[PDB]
Amino acid sequence: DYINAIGRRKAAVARVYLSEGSGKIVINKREIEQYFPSSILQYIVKQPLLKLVAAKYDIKINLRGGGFKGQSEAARLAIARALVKINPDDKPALRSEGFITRDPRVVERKKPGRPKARKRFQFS
Amino acid sequence: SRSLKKGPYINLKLEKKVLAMAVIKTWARASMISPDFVGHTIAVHNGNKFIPVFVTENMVGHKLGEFSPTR
Amino acid sequence: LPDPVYGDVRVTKFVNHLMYDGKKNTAFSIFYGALDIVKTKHSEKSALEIWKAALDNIIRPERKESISMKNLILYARKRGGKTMADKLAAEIVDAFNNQGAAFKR
Amino acid sequence: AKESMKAREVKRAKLVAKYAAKRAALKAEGNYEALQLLPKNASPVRLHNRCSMTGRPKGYMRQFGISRIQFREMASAGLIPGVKKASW
Amino acid sequence: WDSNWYGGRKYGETLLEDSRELDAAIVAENIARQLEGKIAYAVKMAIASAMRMGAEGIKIQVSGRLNGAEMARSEMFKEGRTPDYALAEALTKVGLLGIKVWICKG
Amino acid sequence: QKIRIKLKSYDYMLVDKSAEPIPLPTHKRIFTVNRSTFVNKKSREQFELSSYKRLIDIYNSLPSGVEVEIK
RNA sequence: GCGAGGAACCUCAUUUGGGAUAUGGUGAAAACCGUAGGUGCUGCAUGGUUGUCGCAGCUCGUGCCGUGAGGUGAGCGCCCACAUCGGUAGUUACGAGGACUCUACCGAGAGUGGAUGACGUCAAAUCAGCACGGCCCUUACAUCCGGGGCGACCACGUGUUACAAUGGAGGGACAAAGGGCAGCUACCGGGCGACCGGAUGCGAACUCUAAACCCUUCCCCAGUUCGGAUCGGAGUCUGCAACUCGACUCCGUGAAGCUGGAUUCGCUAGUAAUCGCGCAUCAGCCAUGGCGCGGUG
Ligand SMILES: [K+]
Repeated sequence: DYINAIGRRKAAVARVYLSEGSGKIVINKREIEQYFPSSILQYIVKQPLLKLVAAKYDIKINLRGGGFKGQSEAARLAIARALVKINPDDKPALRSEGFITRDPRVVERKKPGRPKARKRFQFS
Repeated sequence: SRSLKKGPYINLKLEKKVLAMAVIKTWARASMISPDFVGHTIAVHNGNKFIPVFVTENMVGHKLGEFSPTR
Repeated sequence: LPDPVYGDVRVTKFVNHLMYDGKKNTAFSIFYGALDIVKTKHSEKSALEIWKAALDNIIRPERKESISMKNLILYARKRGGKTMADKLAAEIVDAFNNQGAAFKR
Repeated sequence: AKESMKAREVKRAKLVAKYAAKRAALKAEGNYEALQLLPKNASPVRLHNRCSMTGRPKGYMRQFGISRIQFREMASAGLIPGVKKASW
Repeated sequence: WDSNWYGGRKYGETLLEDSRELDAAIVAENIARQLEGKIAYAVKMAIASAMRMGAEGIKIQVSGRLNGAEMARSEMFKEGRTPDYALAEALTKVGLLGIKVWICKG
Repeated sequence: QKIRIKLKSYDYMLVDKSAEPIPLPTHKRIFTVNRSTFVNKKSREQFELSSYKRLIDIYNSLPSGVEVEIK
């Protein structure tokens, strides 16, 4: 029916339903070419498909939270682990390029007595 | 400025004294000068003294404390 | 990190050097506009090869590359002009021609 | 601090509660030549939020009615229910 | 917590209403009573009693104008491994004395 | 017809033991005050006050510190 | 940019003056008339809290060495949050993919941030948060109220805007985390606009939350379509009252300012630099401050 996976990056959660088809990636009931108008953002989301697989899958994506770079990176991670479920022989091809590893870095909390996290007031 | 729905802020006791009216002493520094005040000597408090003010038509529409500096 | 139009990490590193204020797509647009101007005005090889040759014309190899990129960007800012890309294209053409205040400085 | 401070605060609260009805009746209408006949203490604009026990007029907290120093003292002592100390 | 009531976004008129033997507080008050009665330093008797009836570790700190001297001082009296806590105030003719008591056996 | 019971306290173990259940998100408040009683700023500590809420439903028909709303 | 995380009145301690120790009339009010307390002194008398020293060595016993001052077996140096996956819950969340809140393992193979601070010197700070030894005020250093002051005019510290094309303006397209709601507000019109006047949900997984970015056009190096100080006019709120001395919205006016000498300050990654959003106190607000939250990086 639909191979399912999830991706997270900063405060952005992506859900992928990969089914057999011919391209036509739809995100949030909107086309991928109209939801992400930047060619860099479309290259990140559709990166692992071109690494191995494009034009042979129909993908529906639900996005929530974060910004445009957070969501595009979160969407890339979700697709990467959805492709390894379809074939267990594609794991080394995706890990070598560094696609299945989740980056856990999130915005650090602001410590008291300082205007920012690691920035201190000017002493002089 | 004071909203037009409320009208001018004129002290009722000072207005009554002026209408019934010698220099008239007062502490009403925030009272707005009305056209009925014209021709009168009002001694406004300033903190330690009573500065006299002779009301003329040009001053109409200004607070009484504008013509009595404190510092 | 891969470049979005060429796929070379050197382009991404150069855009990182160019980056101001945390705005990276602006630096990418400036670099691509300068690479287009380097072909529209003057211009043998492609724009990417010309830029690589200019970098070569302008100690660890990584440190050498970083200092070359920093010098090129600094002298691009130093030279006059209205648009930053319109300026920087002059540095690429001038480093290809091996002249100017940028070379050997 | 002091005692006259608390005494006049209580007097102001009593006068405000006494005159809370006529002031609202005059304010709902357009009357203002009589709204200035009320005593200045009767208006609720002269109601500062002092600490309930010490009487400090700064650093007030609305939830507990106490200043920050008293809040820290009672939170360390366990007197305030629920409030704990963050482990981080 | 000492108080176990529930206050939902409102604690006023409730905190105000609240305001209006190896047990830490009891031994602290005993030491304060001895200090008010001028029985010197008291803390040695408390430590001996705790060790006699089974305290793993006891620490006592006394601060203030000890023995009527014109200077302040804080000395520790620690017995046991010490690998709960109480505070007491004694009003003497030379001022106020603060007694901090720690028992680590529980 | 149904009866919904909403429990809320400041102790998760207390509400869990009281409720003999959908766990609602908690409401955590953070208070920041100066450690010193005087001008020494930039030295603060954080006090957390948490509220835990639970919901249960009975279709077609407690320790201190818990408030329960029945609807 | 501190106690102060809300000085128009009150706070208020400071100054000048008037008092005291049911209705009328007189009054600026307090008040008048008839029918124990100290926010006073002493932090070099204190308790309790705080900052620094900024820290690896702090104590309890035996023997031995020295005429002596001295030298040399036991007690002590974790927690919270974030990542991955695996079992239970389903409403005001989207029948179990996420959220939400409870548990269990987490490299012998192919961590970070924060809080704890036994170990400390500064006669370090705090009698104005709070108690308190001593001294000094009682016809006044006590007490009530109006009107003023804490906001008046060269040096230093801390910041906010800029000095511009990696930019300003106009018109369209974007998609967040946390935190508030007797107050925020769905919707209709008076309005250029600040918000007023009719009504609607909501005491809380109904209501306030984006901008930087992505397109299109103008400006083309000009003290300018940069900049937004100062000053004149109109107003909208709050409040008994906005003159000294509030915020906001329109219309004008348009200042210094061309990237900054000697020197000096902050950090080593979701970090600096940037962009917006929220909260505490609060009728209103001086909030460009303090405390947090997320985007790109
Ligand atoms: K007030």
